[PDB]
Amino acid sequence: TLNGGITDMLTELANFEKNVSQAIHKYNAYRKAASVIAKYPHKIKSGAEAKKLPGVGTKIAEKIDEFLATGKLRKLEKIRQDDTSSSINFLTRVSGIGPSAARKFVDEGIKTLEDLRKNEDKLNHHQRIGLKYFGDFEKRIPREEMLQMQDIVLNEVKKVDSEYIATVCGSFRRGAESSGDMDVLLTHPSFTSESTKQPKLLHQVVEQLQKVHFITDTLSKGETKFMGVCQLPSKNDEKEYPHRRIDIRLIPKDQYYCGVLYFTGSDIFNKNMRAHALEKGFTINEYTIRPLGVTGVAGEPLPVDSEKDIFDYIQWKYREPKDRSE
DNA sequence: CCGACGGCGCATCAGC
DNA sequence: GCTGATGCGC
DNA sequence: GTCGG
Ligand SMILES: Nc1ncnc2c1ncn2[C@H]1C[C@H](O)[C@@H](COP(=O)(O)CP(=O)(O)OP(=O)(O)O)O1
Ligand SMILES: [Mn+2]
Ligand SMILES: [Mn+2]
Ligand SMILES: [Mn+2]
Ligand SMILES: [Mn+2]
Ligand SMILES: [Mn+2]
Ligand SMILES: [Mn+2]
Ligand SMILES: [Mn+2]
Ligand code: NA
Ligand code: NA
Ligand code: NA
Ligand code: NA
Ligand code: NA
Ligand code: NA
Repeated sequence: TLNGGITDMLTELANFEKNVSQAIHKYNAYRKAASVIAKYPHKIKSGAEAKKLPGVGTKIAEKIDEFLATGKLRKLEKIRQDDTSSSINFLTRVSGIGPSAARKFVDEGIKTLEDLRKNEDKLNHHQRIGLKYFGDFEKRIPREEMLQMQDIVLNEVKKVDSEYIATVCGSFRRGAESSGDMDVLLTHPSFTSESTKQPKLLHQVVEQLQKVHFITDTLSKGETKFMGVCQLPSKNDEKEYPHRRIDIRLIPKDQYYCGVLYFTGSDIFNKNMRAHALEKGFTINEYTIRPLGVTGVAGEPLPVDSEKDIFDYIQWKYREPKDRSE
């Protein structure tokens, strides 16, 4: 990280616009600048130098000038000191508490962990779990633990049915040394863009994972998407492992590669690829890649049998997962 | 200069 | 009791 | 906040 100082500043500014100002587009503007700067191979020595990069405009070049000259940013100091900004920023660290709830609680005097505890009755099931594992969720997951988790999921899935295919994606697939969570992409021959809805395809797998006490809690659960909490088995007398966030998505089999691309990310990568795909006349989502008509109507789903196929369609140089960390 | 910047599955609950 | 509205996360 | 239109 030749420009870690600057990108950290841009990221903190982004979380502020998202959590406090509730301006999702400023949030995204800051992350775009941070991302583009993180890819720049030279140590930025001024705002004008950074200004050349797409995503970095007048205001960010100015903020960059102050940071290099002073080593800090006045705007961020004010933010850090402000009681409301700081409280809301802290509360959003709880899974289940977004910008709205955080602002709502603070206006009522609930601004700290203790307060959430005191007013637990006011929290919904998701927020209560988030409070319960506040520390655990902020811990990173060592890749070694991820592998152990990967073995258990594929194995338990296999038990339900040998034709299920579970693929760990997200940062893990990108080869990360550690991950914030575990993202599982699931498929089965019986569920395709046609099929006719197969009831409990995800339920069975979720159910099994709960059976062996791997999944300890549920945040959300439907026919195609599961968000929960899981935990590696604890030897016997040793220290329990930290509880971990787990997301599982069941997608149609014939849409596997678009799904793998999407769920492998990174998020910014997805944003980039989709915008680029539009420049080339295509429209991509997590399920398909379609050409855009002369008028604007999206055509039919094009065939895809590898991630590389998608890169080919948009004339982009294929990039291995480890290179999609933008 | 102004306005697009992605869109959706799931849970909750205000308004009736 | 129901559902349209909104939040949340990704 | 930024950039293309
Ligand atoms: N807002 C968004 N728009 C488009 N795509 C988005 C997205 N948020 C997440 N994604 C996609 C790409 C991520 O690799 C993938 C996993 O989503 P994720 O939130 O688990 C983050 P990950 O990249 O796994 O790193 P880590 O911090 O969890 O270890 O989901
Ligand atoms: Mn150069
Ligand atoms: Mn405020
Ligand atoms: Mn207090
Ligand atoms: Mn992840
Ligand atoms: Mn995830
Ligand atoms: Mn492009
Ligand atoms: Mn403007
Ligand atoms: Na620029
Ligand atoms: Na205070
Ligand atoms: Na949160
Ligand atoms: Na995360
Ligand atoms: Na009521
Ligand atoms: Na409804």
